[PDB]
Amino acid sequence: ISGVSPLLYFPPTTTSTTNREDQINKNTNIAIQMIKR
Amino acid sequence: DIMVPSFVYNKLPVIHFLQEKRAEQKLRRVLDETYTEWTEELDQAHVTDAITRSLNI
Repeated sequence: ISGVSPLLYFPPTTTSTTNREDQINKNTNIAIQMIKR
Repeated sequence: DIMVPSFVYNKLPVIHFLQEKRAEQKLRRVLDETYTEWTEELDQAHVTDAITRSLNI
């Protein structure tokens, strides 16, 4: 890490509003699609 | 009244024995052709991997 970096690392959290329900819904949809195939 | 009856009576044991053997053979076939079928289902690890890829990670 030789060389002064231009920015300090910060968490990539930008999609602040991420309900657990939506994430599990998307996982279910992907799971269903793969199972069907 | 006499002859055919006597020969039928003589036949009875062998026929009974053969039919018993035939029934045993058929039940033996019933059990022989039974097998336990183990099904294979898509591993969920691939599902998790695809989920990760969809996230653009």
